[PDB]
Amino acid sequence: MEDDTAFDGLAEDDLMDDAEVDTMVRESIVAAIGDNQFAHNKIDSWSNNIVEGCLKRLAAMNKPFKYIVTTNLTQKAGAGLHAASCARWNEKTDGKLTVQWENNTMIVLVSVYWLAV
Amino acid sequence: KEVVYENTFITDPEGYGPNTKFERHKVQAVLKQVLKERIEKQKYDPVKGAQISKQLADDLREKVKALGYDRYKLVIQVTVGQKQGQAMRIISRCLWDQTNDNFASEYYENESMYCVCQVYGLYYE
Amino acid sequence: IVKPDNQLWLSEADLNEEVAKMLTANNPAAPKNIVRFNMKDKVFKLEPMVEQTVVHYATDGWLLHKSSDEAKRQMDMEKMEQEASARFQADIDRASHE
Amino acid sequence: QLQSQHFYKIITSYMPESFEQDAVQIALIAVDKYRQLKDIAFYIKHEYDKKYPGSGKATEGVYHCIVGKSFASAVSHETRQFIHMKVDTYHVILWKSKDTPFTPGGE
Amino acid sequence: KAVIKNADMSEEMQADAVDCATQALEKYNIEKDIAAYIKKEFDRKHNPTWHCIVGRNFGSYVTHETKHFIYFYLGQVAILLFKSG
Amino acid sequence: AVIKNADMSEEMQADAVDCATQALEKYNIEKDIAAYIKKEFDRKHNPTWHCIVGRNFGSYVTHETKHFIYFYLGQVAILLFK
Amino acid sequence: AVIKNADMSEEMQADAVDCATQALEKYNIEKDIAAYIKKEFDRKHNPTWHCIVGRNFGSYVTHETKHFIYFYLGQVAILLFK
Amino acid sequence: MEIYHQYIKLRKQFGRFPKFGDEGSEMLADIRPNEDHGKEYIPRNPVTTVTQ
Repeated sequence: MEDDTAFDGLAEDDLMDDAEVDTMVRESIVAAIGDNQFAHNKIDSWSNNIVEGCLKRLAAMNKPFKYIVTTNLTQKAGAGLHAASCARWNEKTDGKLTVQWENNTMIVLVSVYWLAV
Repeated sequence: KEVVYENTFITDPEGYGPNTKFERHKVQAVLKQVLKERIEKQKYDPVKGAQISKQLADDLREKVKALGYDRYKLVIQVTVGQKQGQAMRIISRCLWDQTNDNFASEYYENESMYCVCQVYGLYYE
Repeated sequence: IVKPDNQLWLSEADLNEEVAKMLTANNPAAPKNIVRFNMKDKVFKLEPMVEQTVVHYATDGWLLHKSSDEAKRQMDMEKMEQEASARFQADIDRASHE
Repeated sequence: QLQSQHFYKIITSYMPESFEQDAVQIALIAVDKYRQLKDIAFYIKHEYDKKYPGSGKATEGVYHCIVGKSFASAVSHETRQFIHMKVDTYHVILWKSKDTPFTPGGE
Repeated sequence: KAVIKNADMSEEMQADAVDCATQALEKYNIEKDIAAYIKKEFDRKHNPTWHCIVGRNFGSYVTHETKHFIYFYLGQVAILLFKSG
Repeated sequence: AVIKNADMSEEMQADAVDCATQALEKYNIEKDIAAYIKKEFDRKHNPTWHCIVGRNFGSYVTHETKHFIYFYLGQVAILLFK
Repeated sequence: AVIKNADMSEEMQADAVDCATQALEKYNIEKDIAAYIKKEFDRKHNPTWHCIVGRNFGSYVTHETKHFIYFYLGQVAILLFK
Repeated sequence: MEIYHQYIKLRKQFGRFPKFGDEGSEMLADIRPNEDHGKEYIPRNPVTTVTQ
C-alpha cells in the first residue's frame, strides 16, 4: 500500500544525497573565500557569503525540509577547537553533515542539518 | 503491534495548549544556568574538550526537553575552543517556518577557552 | 489505528483543504519596527532592512599571519622605528663626545 | 569602599585578568564617588596610570578613558589593551595608545 | 555648520575635520561607521594614529598631542578627534 | 488582559499585566495608577520608564529599544515605555 | 491657547503653540497628529519629544530639567516633554 | 533576493505524531592545538577596532 510508512509519508527521492550536500558546501566555501589568505576586514564577509551560499542552494533544491546552516570561521593561529552536537529528531527522515575545510591560514567548519516537514 | 496514530488535524502548537510553543527566553534561561553551573572557572583542556562538548550537548538535550516541547525538533550544538589570539566568527542563518519555530544561543569566555551553546527548536507539522 | 483525544472534528472538505505553509530565512527575534535617527534629515526614520544572519560569537583577535601584507608592513614599520631610535641615540652620543 | 552596590558587565576586553580586574574596581570606585561622565573618566584614567605608569618616553604610550551612555569610538591600541565594559547603565572604554615619533614619512 | 567647544589645532585642518565629518554624516547613518570613516581618513591623511569619538552622550579625558585636538558639534552630534599614537 | 500591538519580553508582559491589575483594585484615583506602575517597574529592570493611564486619548509614541507596553482592560488604558 | 505648567524658553512655548495649534485644526483623527507633530518638531528643536494628546489623561513621566509643556486648548489638553 | 521555500499540504495531513529519537552527541571536528601553526602569527600593532 505505497509503503509510505518507511519515511513518514516522504518519497525516497525527497531524501538528500550526502555527497551532493558536501559538494555544494565545498563549492560555496570556495566561491565565498577563494585563494585569499585570512583577512580581519573580510572575516565577516566570508562567513556571511558562505552562509547564504549554502542556504540558496538548499532552498532552490526544493524539498520539504527545514534547513539549519551553521558556519564557524577560525583564524588558523594554532588554537584548539572541539565541536560536538546532539539532537532529538526523526532519524529515519532526517540527518546531518559537517564539512571541514582549511588552508595555510583558514579554518572553516560548516554544519548542515535537515528536518523533514 | 504497529500502533499508528491519526493526524490531530491541528496546524499550530497553540491549539495543543499553553506553553507548547518553543519559548526563546525560557530556553535562554536554561542555557544560562547550564553555563553558570558547568563552565565557570574551568580552563581549556585539549584532551577533554571533546568530552566536555559532548556532555554539554547531551545534558542540554533532556533539560530543554523538560520544558514540554514534545512536538518540537530540538537541535543542540556545543563548541569549545582555546583563546590564544586567533580571530573567529560564528554565525548561522536557517530556512524554516518563522511563525512556529524559534532559537536560543549564548556563550562563555575566559583567557583559556570559549564555550558557545546553540539550540534551535523547529515545530513539527 | 488510534484516534488521538485532541484530534479536532473536521468535515471531509475541510480535511481535503490544501494548506500552504511557508519557509523563510528571517529571524523572529530581530525587531521589525526598527527606527534610526537619520541625521541627514534630522528625523527618526524606519529601518525596513534587517540582517537575518544570527550572531553567536566573533573575536577580532590580535594576531596577523606572517605572509600577510599587513604583518609585513607592521614589521617594516617597527624596523624603521627601531633604526630611527638607534640613529637618534647614536647622534646624541656623538654630540656628547664632541 | 563602595557606598552602594554596583553591577558591571563586560562588553569587550583584551587585557589580562590582574589588570582588567583592577580596572573593574577602578570603574566601580569612579561610579560610586563621581557623577559627571567627564570626571568619572578623569578619575579612571589617573587611577589606572598611577598603578601602571609608563617610562615617560614616546615609545611607551599613554592611556585614554571615555565614559558615556550613547557614543561610538574608532581608536587603536597596542596589542591586548582594550577594556569596554558597562557599569550599571554607563559604558566605559579604556586603552593605552603608543605614539610613534619616528614614523617614516613624518619628515 | 560646526560649533567648536574645545580645540587645540590650526584652522587649516579644523576645516578639514569639519568637512570630513560632514562627509561621514552624509555617507553613513550609523555612529559605528561615521567614526571608522573619520579615523581611516585622518590616518591616511595626517599619519597614524588618530582617535575619534562621535556621539551624543559621553564624558572623556584623554592625552592628546599639541596641535592635534578638536572637539566640535555638527547639528546635534558631538565629534571629538585627537592624535595620540 | 487585552494586548493590541507591542514588542517586549513575555516576563515583562506578565509583570506589567499582573502589577497593573493588582494596582487597579488597591487604587481609587487616576494618577496614582500610572505613578505606582512606573515606580514599581523602575527598580526592577531599568531606571528609565514612562507611564500613562486613562481613556479617550491617543498619541504616536517615539519608538523604544525593546520596551513599549500598551494595555486595554475594564474601561482603562495603560501605557508604558522606556 | 491656555497653558498651565511648563519650563521652556519664552521664545519656544510659542514654537510649541504655533506647531500644535494649527496642526490640531488641520487634521481630524488624533493618531497622526502626534505623528505629524513629532516629525518636524524633532527636526526643528531636538530628537526626543514624546507627546501625549487627548482628554481624560493621567500620567507620571520622566521629563528633563528644561523640557516640559502642558497645553489646555479646546478642552483637549496636550502635554509634551523630552 | 529572499531565501524562501513554498509548499502545499492537505489539512488532514497536519497533526502527525512526533516520532522523535534521542541520538547521542557526535564529534564533528577535533582540532587539537598546533604550536607549529600558532608560530606563524605576530601581534597586531596597532589594533583598530570600532565600538558602539
